[PDB]
Amino acid sequence: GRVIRNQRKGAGSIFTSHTRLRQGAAKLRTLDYAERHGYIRGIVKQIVHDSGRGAPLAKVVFRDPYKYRLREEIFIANEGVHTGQFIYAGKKASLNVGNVLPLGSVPEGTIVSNVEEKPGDRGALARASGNYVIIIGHNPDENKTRVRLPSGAKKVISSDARGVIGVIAGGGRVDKPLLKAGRAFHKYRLKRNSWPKTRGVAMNPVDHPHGGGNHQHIGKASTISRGAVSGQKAGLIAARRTGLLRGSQKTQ
Amino acid sequence: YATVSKTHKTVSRAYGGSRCANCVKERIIRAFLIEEQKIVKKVVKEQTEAAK
Amino acid sequence: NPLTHSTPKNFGIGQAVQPKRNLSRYVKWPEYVRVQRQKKILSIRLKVPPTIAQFQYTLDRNTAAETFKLFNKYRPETAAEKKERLTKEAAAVAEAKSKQDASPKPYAVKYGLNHVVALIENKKAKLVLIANDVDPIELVVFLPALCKKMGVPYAIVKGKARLGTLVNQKTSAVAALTEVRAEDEAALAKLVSTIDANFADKYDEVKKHWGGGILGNKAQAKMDKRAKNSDSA
Amino acid sequence: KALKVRTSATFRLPKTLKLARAPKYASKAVPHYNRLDSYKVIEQPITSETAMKKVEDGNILVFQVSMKANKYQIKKAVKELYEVDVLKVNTLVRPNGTKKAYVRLTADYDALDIANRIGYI
RNA sequence: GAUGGGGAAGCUCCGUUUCAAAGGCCUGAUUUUAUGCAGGCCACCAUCGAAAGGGAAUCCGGUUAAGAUUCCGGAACCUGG
RNA sequence: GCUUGUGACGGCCCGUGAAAAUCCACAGGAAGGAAUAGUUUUCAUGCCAGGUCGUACUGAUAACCGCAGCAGGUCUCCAAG
RNA sequence: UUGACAUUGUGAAGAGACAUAGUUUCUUUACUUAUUCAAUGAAGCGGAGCUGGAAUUCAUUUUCCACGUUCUAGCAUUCAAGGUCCCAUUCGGGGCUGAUCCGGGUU
Ligand SMILES: [Mg+2]
Ligand SMILES: [Mg+2]
Ligand SMILES: [Mg+2]
Ligand SMILES: [Mg+2]
Ligand SMILES: [Mg+2]
Ligand SMILES: [Mg+2]
Ligand SMILES: [Mg+2]
Ligand SMILES: [Mg+2]
Ligand SMILES: [Mg+2]
Ligand SMILES: [Mg+2]
Ligand SMILES: [Mg+2]
Ligand SMILES: [Mg+2]
Ligand SMILES: [Mg+2]
Ligand SMILES: [Mg+2]
Ligand SMILES: [Mg+2]
Ligand SMILES: [Mg+2]
Ligand SMILES: [Mg+2]
Ligand SMILES: [Mg+2]
Ligand SMILES: [Mg+2]
Ligand SMILES: [Mg+2]
Ligand SMILES: [Mg+2]
Ligand SMILES: [Mg+2]
Ligand SMILES: [Mg+2]
Ligand SMILES: [Mg+2]
Repeated sequence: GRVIRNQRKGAGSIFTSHTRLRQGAAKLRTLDYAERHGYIRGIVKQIVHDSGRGAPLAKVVFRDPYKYRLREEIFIANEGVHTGQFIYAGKKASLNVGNVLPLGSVPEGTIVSNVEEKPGDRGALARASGNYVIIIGHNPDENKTRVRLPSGAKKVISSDARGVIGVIAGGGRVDKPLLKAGRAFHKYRLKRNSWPKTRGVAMNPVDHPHGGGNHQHIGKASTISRGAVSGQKAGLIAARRTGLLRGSQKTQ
Repeated sequence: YATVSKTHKTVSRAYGGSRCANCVKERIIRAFLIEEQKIVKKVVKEQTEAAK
Repeated sequence: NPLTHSTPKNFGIGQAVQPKRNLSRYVKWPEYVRVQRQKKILSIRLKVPPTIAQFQYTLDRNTAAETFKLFNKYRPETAAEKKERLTKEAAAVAEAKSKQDASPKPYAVKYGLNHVVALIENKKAKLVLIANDVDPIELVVFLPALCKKMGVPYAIVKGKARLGTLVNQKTSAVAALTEVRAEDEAALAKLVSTIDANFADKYDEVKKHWGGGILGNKAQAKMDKRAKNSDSA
Repeated sequence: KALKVRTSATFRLPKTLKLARAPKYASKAVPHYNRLDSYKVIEQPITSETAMKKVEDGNILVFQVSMKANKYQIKKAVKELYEVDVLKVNTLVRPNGTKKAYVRLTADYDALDIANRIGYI
């Protein structure tokens, strides 16, 4: 047997990220004396398009605590932040669309973006265009904070962990039909080498499990167990159900 | 620009060959007013910190 | 006052670049530094056994100074003195004809680990000094134990190099004595007496106590202010 | 006593004493005699019916020069070996591993003379 | 693609600022003298990789059996001192 | 009018369409400088110097690849009525 | 993938035998120093004190809080001006303070 497409993406030889035009790594400020005791100001001097990211980035420049100079940050622009605006970052900082605050510091029910998992990891959750985390309440002693990540999961993380007020810009991008092959083509031209895709069941047994047969069909359950081996996990991996989702989903 | 004479790279005002005058206009006015209003906020909270 | 002004500086976050301070506590030392430092730490955190840790109990500046004094009166021959002995016994004894004894009996400190230890076994040593350094600690840890069983007084001095100087080496680990000119014989027992105070007699009692188990200050302070609140309301 | 004070978080190399090199035997007994003296610099005169047409009508000497040598070495050794003065030097490499030189003399000297002084025509 | 490293019996493999004490300029200090210490900067961390990308500066006329924005004539321009 | 170059604009994107050396300015005011004499080499003029290697010619129904002087293949600029 | 053994240490509540003394063994939950994860040209951590002040005083504190920056797309560097002490009064230049102590566990 050959080696199936979704194994070859591993040593990523043609499979890596098309990275030439990207404005840099979007990350929060490194967590220092300013942000963890008080606050600090920066000016958003530019918000700009990143190639291969749906949501605009915001270039947000600060001063330096310990040397005469400037320091420049790449943020993901939460919807509404604007050039020239002032941005505040710290424990004792304010509650406005754009500042960064420890999760403990916001009244429950706030809305934050680019939020850390561990504090000081400089950004992590709700970063796509339109996503955010809502906060559903804190735990006074052992300073945690329970939240609802965009996938609907409900995770508990540190209150010293930072987020930034608002939803992320560029929302609803995906309500618009890609419409032709080409727009899809360019979409992924700036992302990676994943498009277009060829139905396993169009190829030959060498090439796939789904491959072979005098009729184009799958032949066995396309639900593949969790503890399957590389070379087997093609189709619906480890599914606990299948079929058209009848009724109201939504998280409980 | 290194084979040419110094006054081909400046206009005589402060921030010559750097900013666009109307842009220098701003940083003057903003500077004064702020350093002024920075003083308006001296007395006001000198008064709150002596008469609350 | 004259044409001079005073306008301090607002070093309080969000303004005025911080002044240079002593970041002495926050420096990225060389790895070789970290190693010797954390080895000290690691050594204290654990519960170190009583056959070791019965070190860490050194001598004291006072009683030691008196022993560094008394032992210097018995340094070994230097290169000069020996060559000088030679010719003052070369021509002297090989011609004048003595029993190779137109030369005095020397009274000097014994040393070198294997030397000192045969001495303790022959019950001939009369006062043994033990280093507290010795990074191969297994070289000497059996000496306190031995001296007790051989009924011989001893004491663990501070310094492996300090013992060295009073013997003309870089480092000596152990110095000891079997001889003492009767001019000193009395001051010796006034030393051996206090020596047997802090060591030889405390030895059995010492063998019961496990050293170490000490917390880092950030920890002790945490716990000091927690076993304080759960009891005093 | 008391400790030091480091104003910087960073620990740099102890800028210690880098010492001189003082031998004990020689590098190599007897040093090499000058590898490219004047005589090895320019090797032969180029005597084409078009090489002389250069000497005749152009005040230009022609030479086959050792490949290992540049203009600075040609001009000095043309000078030294013919007691003349050079306007400019052009050099090219011939398709047989030989380095030609189009030497030119200052407005004073006449190549033709200087040519069949060294004895060719 | 070297380096400190970490793997691997090993040929070697891994990593490129990464768990490293990584390195060098403007000048003052000499008026035993040539170059140490004195300042203060900089923490920049190799290197290879485009004769179509980036890029200091040249033109016209004349000339050869065959070269020429390259020689000759004349007129410029750039860089370093 | 043809070709080309350039401008101020306009359409397009879930595509918004490189990097580095390098060169200029700016803020800053460490410093250094005048009356019997200083400051200027970003103004003009004047002096020396610019090494190394390639440079012919073919680029195709014969100078390349196709066993060859092969109806094949092999990137490109100029382009009159 | 799942178990055991090794790496593997230190506390407490509860059980487990000689059969109701503690040498030894585990269920729950604590300790940091092995091991693991992250960050930063290891920059401000931990402990105490100043100051205020919410606090109500049940003899005085029995305590918990804070303890330089928020209308503006400016400016923020020369060990810092100030204050003060020295060098033998040169131009220059040094301490201390301005910037609270104590522990050297980068967080
Ligand atoms: Mg990549
Ligand atoms: Mg593809
Ligand atoms: Mg398909
Ligand atoms: Mg098929
Ligand atoms: Mg198959
Ligand atoms: Mg199958
Ligand atoms: Mg099939
Ligand atoms: Mg089918
Ligand atoms: Mg001008
Ligand atoms: Mg040439
Ligand atoms: Mg390699
Ligand atoms: Mg290169
Ligand atoms: Mg080019
Ligand atoms: Mg011509
Ligand atoms: Mg010719
Ligand atoms: Mg031609
Ligand atoms: Mg010049
Ligand atoms: Mg065309
Ligand atoms: Mg555009
Ligand atoms: Mg000039
Ligand atoms: Mg050179
Ligand atoms: Mg040609
Ligand atoms: Mg032809
Ligand atoms: Mg053909």
